[PDB]
Amino acid sequence: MSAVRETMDVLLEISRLLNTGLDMETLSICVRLCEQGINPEALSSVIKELRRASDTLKA
Amino acid sequence: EPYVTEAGREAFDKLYKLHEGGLQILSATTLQPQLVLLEETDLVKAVLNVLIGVVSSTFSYNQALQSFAVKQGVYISGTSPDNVSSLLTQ
Amino acid sequence: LPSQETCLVEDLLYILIGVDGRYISVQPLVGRQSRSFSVEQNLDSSVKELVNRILPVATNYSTVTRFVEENSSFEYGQVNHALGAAMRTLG
Amino acid sequence: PNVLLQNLCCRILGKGEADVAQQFQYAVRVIGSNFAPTVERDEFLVTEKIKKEFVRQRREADGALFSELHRKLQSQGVLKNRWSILYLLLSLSEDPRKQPNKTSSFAAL
Repeated sequence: MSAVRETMDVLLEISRLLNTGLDMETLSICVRLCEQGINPEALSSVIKELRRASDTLKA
Repeated sequence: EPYVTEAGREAFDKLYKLHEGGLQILSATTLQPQLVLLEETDLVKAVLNVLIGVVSSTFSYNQALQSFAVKQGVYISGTSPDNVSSLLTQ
Repeated sequence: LPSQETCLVEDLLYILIGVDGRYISVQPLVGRQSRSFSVEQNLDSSVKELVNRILPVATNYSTVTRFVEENSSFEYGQVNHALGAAMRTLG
Repeated sequence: PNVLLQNLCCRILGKGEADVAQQFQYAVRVIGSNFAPTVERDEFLVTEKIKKEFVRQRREADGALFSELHRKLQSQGVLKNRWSILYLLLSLSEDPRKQPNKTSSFAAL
């Protein structure tokens, strides 16, 4: 839990430099998903499809 | 409306509970840590006692170190976000 | 909780005197050579450690009152008959 | 996995806790089709793709920084799940030049 706090501060630096565009709460969900095991291709594919979908729904 | 800064304590509290939760999922323990009510005026009386060396309901005296032990969780800690959990130990 | 403190300060005041309290009961060991006070159990452990540290001063009190009431129980012209009657002046 | 995938569906849309049903069932179907990847593990190879990409978008400084951050990352705690994490950030990498057209006018079609 001490551990859990430190990792996220360094991780948030990469993601914001690299342009990813995930807030804190969501960035925690993916780390859970990857630890419980997921194909990497699926995870990127959903995130991209949900994002494209969300912007149209709103507008 | 107000943002958190203006919005008093409650808004900050709701935020702290939401933020901690976010971290709390990856860590697995018997039962997750939760808040157990004390008020801010009830904390200043449990600390009035620990200066003379008497236990309250946040302090458990340990004979093995001859020292006192506060709650380590997300136990209410005032309205501060687990800051009194380290400050009260000093 | 504050009402249970106002129970304590008065019960405490009575056992200095060697009079059996209301919620601090006295078990006589041999007729009160040393008084084993039984103070009421916790509900709040805060007031519990404060009354626990007060009843030993009354344990030290029971030893001199057992002895100075025993020099009257053994009346003789001796140096103890004046010694303990002067401690009654202190008590 | 269900409580986690779901919470992702609520947050991404920023709204809806059963109004995201369509998106959930959809995510579940997608995950339920079996992808196979091009390269599985090796820390060095994924790290390298991210370095080359850095140079390519003209964010050379940042690319320099990312290497410090990568080493740092191991020391705050060792990951077994890194390739997949580092990939996800890769696929979401963007260029600092240009916009992707309108996607707020695209809804009307």
